[PDB]
Amino acid sequence: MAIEADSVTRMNELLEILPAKQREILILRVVVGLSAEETAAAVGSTTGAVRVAQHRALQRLKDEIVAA
Amino acid sequence: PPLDELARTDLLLDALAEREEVDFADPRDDALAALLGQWRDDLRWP
Repeated sequence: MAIEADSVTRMNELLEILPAKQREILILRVVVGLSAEETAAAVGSTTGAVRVAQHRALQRLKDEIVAA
Repeated sequence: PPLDELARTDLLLDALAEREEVDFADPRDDALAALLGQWRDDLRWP
């Protein structure tokens, strides 16, 4: 008898797939609630770079959901 | 144009971050946003 995984165990599962900088960016943007620029400053890249990485992360995430 | 892709993700993440509930056309979007919100909550939750 198996326990349905919680949001974090699940999301965590899906995060391991992401490159570490993309994962770091989603966390800052969503969990801390940093903006694109603030995230850029905290991570050392530019704002454009964050906007691309966070987008790629989101898509990657959408994909991985499909399989399963 | 691809440039609107970026703007749109940025806006989605900005809404997620402010805990704003958004209604998506594609239910899979809805599902993912929901999943992220719950995760956002748990991880903020000390």
